Amino acid sequence: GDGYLIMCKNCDPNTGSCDWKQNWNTCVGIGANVHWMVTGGSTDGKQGCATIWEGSGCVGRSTTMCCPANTCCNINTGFYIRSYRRVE
Repeated sequence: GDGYLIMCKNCDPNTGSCDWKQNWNTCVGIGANVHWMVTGGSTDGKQGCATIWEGSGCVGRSTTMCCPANTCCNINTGFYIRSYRRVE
């Protein structure tokens, strides 16, 4: 339960240290075993989506990647990923 827009090292916040920084409308840099956006029931129905960047500090190439609410979503792209900023 509880809304959130965190991401994780595994598919499971129970057994993986997910980062609980704010992510909504911020240029957050990521890496190091982090490859799962595991998104909560924030607005249960309303997916969480992000623009996700190649660069550290949201420069470089990007994807815009969406996933539904209460869904564990493995980030693998056609590039390395480092930053993101949400979009919904």
